[PDB]
Amino acid sequence: ADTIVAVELDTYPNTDIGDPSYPHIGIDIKSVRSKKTAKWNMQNGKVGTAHIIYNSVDKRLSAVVSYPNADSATVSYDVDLDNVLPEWVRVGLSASTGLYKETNTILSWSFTSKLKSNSTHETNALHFMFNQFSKDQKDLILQGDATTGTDGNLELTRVSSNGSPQGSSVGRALFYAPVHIWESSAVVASFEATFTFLIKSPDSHPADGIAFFISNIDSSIPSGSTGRLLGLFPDAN
Amino acid sequence: ADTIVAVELDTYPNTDIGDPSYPHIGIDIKSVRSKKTAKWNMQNGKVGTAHIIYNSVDKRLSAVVSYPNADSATVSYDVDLDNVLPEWVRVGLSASTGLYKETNTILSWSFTSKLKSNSTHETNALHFMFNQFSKDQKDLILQGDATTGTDGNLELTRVSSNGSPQGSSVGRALFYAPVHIWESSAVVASFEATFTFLIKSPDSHPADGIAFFISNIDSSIPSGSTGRLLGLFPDAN
Amino acid sequence: ADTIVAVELDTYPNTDIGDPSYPHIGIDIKSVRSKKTAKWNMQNGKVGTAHIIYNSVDKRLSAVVSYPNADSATVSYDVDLDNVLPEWVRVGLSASTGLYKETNTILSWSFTSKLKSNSTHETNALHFMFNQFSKDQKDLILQGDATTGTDGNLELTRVSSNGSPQGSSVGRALFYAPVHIWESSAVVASFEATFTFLIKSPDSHPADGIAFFISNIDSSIPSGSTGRLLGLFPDAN
Amino acid sequence: ADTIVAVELDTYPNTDIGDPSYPHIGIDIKSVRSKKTAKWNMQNGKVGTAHIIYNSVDKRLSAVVSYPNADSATVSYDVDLDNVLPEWVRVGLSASTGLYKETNTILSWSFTSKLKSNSTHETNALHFMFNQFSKDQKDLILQGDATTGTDGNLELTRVSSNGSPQGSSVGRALFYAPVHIWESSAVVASFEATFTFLIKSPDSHPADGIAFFISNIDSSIPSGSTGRLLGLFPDAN
Ligand SMILES: [Ca+2]
Ligand SMILES: [Ca+2]
Ligand SMILES: [Ca+2]
Ligand SMILES: [Ca+2]
Ligand SMILES: [Mn+2]
Ligand SMILES: [Mn+2]
Ligand SMILES: [Mn+2]
Ligand SMILES: [Mn+2]
Repeated sequence: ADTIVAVELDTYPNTDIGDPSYPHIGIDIKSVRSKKTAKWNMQNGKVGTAHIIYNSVDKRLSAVVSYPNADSATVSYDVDLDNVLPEWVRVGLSASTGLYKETNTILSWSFTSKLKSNSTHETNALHFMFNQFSKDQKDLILQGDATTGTDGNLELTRVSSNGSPQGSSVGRALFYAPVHIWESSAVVASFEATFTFLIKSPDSHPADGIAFFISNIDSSIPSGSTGRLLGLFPDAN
Repeated sequence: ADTIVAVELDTYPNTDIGDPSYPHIGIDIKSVRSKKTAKWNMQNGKVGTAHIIYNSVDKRLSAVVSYPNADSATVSYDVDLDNVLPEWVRVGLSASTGLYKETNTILSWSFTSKLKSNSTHETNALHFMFNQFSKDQKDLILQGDATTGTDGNLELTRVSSNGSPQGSSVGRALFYAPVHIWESSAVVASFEATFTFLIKSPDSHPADGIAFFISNIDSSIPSGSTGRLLGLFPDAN
Repeated sequence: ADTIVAVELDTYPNTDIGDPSYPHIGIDIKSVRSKKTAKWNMQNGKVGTAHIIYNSVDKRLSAVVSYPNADSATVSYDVDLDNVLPEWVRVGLSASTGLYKETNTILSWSFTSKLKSNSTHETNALHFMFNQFSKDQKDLILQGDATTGTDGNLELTRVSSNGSPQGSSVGRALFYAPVHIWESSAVVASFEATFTFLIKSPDSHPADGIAFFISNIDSSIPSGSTGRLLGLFPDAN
Repeated sequence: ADTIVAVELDTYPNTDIGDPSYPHIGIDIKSVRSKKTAKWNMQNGKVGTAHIIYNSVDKRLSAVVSYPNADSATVSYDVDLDNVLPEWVRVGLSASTGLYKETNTILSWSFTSKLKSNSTHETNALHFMFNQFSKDQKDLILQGDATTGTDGNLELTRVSSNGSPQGSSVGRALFYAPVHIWESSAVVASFEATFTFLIKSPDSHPADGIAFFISNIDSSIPSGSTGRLLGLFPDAN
């Protein structure tokens, strides 16, 4: 039902469904089986940063993930989003845990989209930036186990009182306002997203990951999408 | 019921309710009877621009209106918005006509709000800019007679096929996402709004005006607020 | 001597040096002989808009040129600017006339460059926007025949009192501050430029064109670069 | 000679020249004897943040300084900068030490100035943001003992190898490009500056302070302005 385009930070290798045998970043177009992936040297307990960029002229979705003092990981995929997504969409973050677990903490999130028309100086834009989340964040649609306010952070999946991450959890956060990514008179459409995250697990095998995604405006968590499905897909096809 | 703070571009002098005897700009705090006004040399048929600014440190709401090749008009009022408005609000534009009429056309509208916390680099922001409006503008809540899409403009009040403005009309447009204007750890909160408009009337006496306003999130047009009430107030108290 | 990367809006076809036989837009890397070009339906006397974009992840320089009510023209070229340009550069606009002529008027110009480091939230940026130019524009380095202030515009090449464009003219405008386009710890570097122009000629054959360019910081107009050389190259190799 | 407007973070009370008997923030208009001050609970060794704002409509220069987990300090002063400063100015940071000392480390610095003209959509802007400084920062004019690059920070005054601050030191950093703060057709001019700093001293009595300042473009450090004069004034009048 839902149309999903996402950049996944996959912490657990499910080789039975196409994941490489190591943590990786990937670009998912309507399927959890990434169209392209790159090895990611994930660091348990460290704050990392992900940057996602795209523009309608080049038609290439690219993402870069890094941690301080370390080399980055990058992945790119040629795709025309006009042919995949509706004209109006919502953007958000999703995460899940299953048998294995980890905290999926978001410390900041910014997004900027621009539509440049052929009229002189005619440019439409939307920009939001969160460097702190409140208990009652009215401009976010929280789904599943996601909550905001703990230490000013956004916890996508369940975490107990003692800070311990729970398994079989799924949660998403979408920006309240729909986003216009295509318009008939637009000559250039582009967006850039950045978010900082903290994945921590008491185990040697963290799971399952975090994903930045773009979807139809009325998207909701598919049934049974905990674990390897990242709260984004109904199955592994 | 609704809590309204607005900057009015009042084209018709209703001296019976406190308006000066000439077109004027004014600052309205919960009442159509402006707390402060300034003479405005309105130009029928010309595109004008209004700028509104405010910050929590100075606690002064100021507005400047101008037309190309002409001197500007300015008005300021000392007011602490924390004591007038809720923590979360919606921002919008409103206009009305009555026995007398005019077109209340909006050609562009931008808004920027910022909340700077005491945490290092911790800043929250929201910014939107419309230089063109579509027939289906999903990020705007249109109320009353307001419509978008005609020539790429936002028509706040009714205009016939031949471009002729109708009387007894009222319409408003609010940005979809609520806006956070106060937070317990914020050291500075501020906003700036800019919109360009075209007020045109076939008559020597245009009415009634356009207003930029901030209100509780669930604000709706009060009954009988056409004409002198600008689609904002239930009465003239 | 100078290192030049430029996007040319070439109004005169010099087929003897590789130009296609029609006005065109092209990407020039250290040579006036464009690495790639696209047909451009230039409109004499109309205000057009050019958009240029690039990022270090995709390594693709793309440009889009359009006029109101018309289809756009686009050109892209895969090039790693890190391998062509120095770490610090200046950005500017250049234009020329020769035997044939045209006005090379710039009405607005904006530029944004960003360097995102691997440190958390660590981002460096520079942004400038001119929608009007003054007689004494201290933040611009004017070279050759370029002047600012006439009607608030930037005239890159000589125009007489009666508004008539002169031949054999060359002029450039560079932003005063050097721009940092590469840094050892940067994970993503990108820039976007936009400018609106008005090319008008009394003749059926306008020449020679306008170009947005990036160069070493101490770049100056090469001798004899009027005409087909666009004020950028010392010869046609 | 120089014309100086500055916001001082004064760490040492020189009661003989008008300082209150405690660390304080103040607004200086052409004299080190602040026109207005406010008590500042300075924290040795902690990273603080200063915000400075001003607009031509309200004509009020305000500043807010804070540290994480602490209440802020604010100071405001009504002053028309058009009557004090030239049309073109440079903005910068200055610091000094004398008999007593402290490190005057700047970790980030951002600035935004806007000039809104009466022409439709006509707005000029300049914005820069440094979250990291390089050894060779070509867009900064360093004066005196100021250096960049150590740990990616800007050290305004001398610090030895072991990180120990030196006395009798003075240094300033100005942004390379001049800034336009007034224009004949501007209806609103405004600026906002933010910088984070780390003042650390091995002594119970740190000195002398840091100041954000605006000056004529060719401003240089006055002779003998170490110590209480903050590298800004030639004497204490
Ligand atoms: Ca997986
Ligand atoms: Ca009235
Ligand atoms: Ca040519
Ligand atoms: Ca002192
Ligand atoms: Mn995967
Ligand atoms: Mn009134
Ligand atoms: Mn050519
Ligand atoms: Mn003092």
